[PDB]
Amino acid sequence: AEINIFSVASGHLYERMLNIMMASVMHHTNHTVKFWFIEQFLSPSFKDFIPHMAAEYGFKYEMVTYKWPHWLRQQKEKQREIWGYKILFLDVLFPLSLDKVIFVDADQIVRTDMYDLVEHPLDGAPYGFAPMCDSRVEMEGYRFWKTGYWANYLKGKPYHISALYVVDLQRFRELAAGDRLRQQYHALSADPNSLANLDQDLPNHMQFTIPIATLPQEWLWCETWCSDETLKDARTIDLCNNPMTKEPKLDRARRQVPEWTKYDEEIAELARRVRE
Ligand SMILES: O=c1ccn([C@@H]2O[C@H](COP(=O)(O)OP(=O)(O)O[C@H]3O[C@H](CO)[C@@H](O)[C@H](O)[C@H]3O)[C@@H](O)[C@H]2O)c(=O)[nH]1
Ligand SMILES: *[C@@H]1O[C@H](CO)[C@@H](O)[C@H](O)[C@H]1NC(C)=O
Ligand SMILES: [Ca+2]
Repeated sequence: AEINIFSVASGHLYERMLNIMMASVMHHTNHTVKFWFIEQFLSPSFKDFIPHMAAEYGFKYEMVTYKWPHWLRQQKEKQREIWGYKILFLDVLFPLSLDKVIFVDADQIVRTDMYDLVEHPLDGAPYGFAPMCDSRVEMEGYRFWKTGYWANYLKGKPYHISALYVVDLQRFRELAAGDRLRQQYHALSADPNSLANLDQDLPNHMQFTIPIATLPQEWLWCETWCSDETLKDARTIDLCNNPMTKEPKLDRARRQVPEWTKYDEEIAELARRVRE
């Protein structure tokens, strides 16, 4: 397909949002789309419904089942294992014939033609991530990356959010990025205090040697970090956790994104159509 997106979802709530993410992508593009799923975390009901979504929204899809290598340090916490699947196996999850894939979070709402990210220049980087917003000034106390360890490590480089990222698989394979990320993760994870945010900390840690193309800030907006004024420019939205309010996930979705209920109700209408 012209646009290839992968995502990971574990739980009924994240599968419900994953269907919404997919409908939002297809409402904003006429280019061909293929969705790739990390199979082992999904429910039987989701896997049964995905051909119905595919036929209604007009996309292709594929399930990838990749076993965690025995040598590689395992993660006992399911959340951390799922983070490992986002970042450690980018060279082995997809076929050698696929040249590019984008990770889009299951809780995202897309408001752009995702082919614009496929066409974005990476200047030789094997992947691109958006930076964490600095625009919501009242949240500065929670930007852990602006002081301590990260401020000294980064030397003014951005601390990137891992909700969305484009992977040029040809370049990623040319650089042996997959083998190098697995080895650094294995060494660093011997310390259980390292890589607190595994999927996010690992590429940010490796960005002096596995380059990151810093994407336009508009590629990823999250209310927690980003101003209300920049929402209108946002290409995609992440429903990231707000450590100050601790607002529930579905409340954030309905309150922030006016079209969320429309996609949710449309997918539920498709489900009642297939059921009868
Ligand atoms: O498929 C999923 C994803 C998350 N959770 C749980 O939901 C809670 C909160 O996680 P989540 O909704 O993923 O937090 P976000 O704030 O959305 O996550 C942000 O920060 C994470 C790194 O900390 C990145 O992986 C995400 O892409 C980014 O959106 C945790 O208990 C997770 O285990 C699930 O049950 N299933
Ligand atoms: C898809 O094609 C139709 C053709 O009339 C056009 O109106 C619509 O804007 C196109 N959408 C995108 C995202 O290109
Ligand atoms: Ca998220």
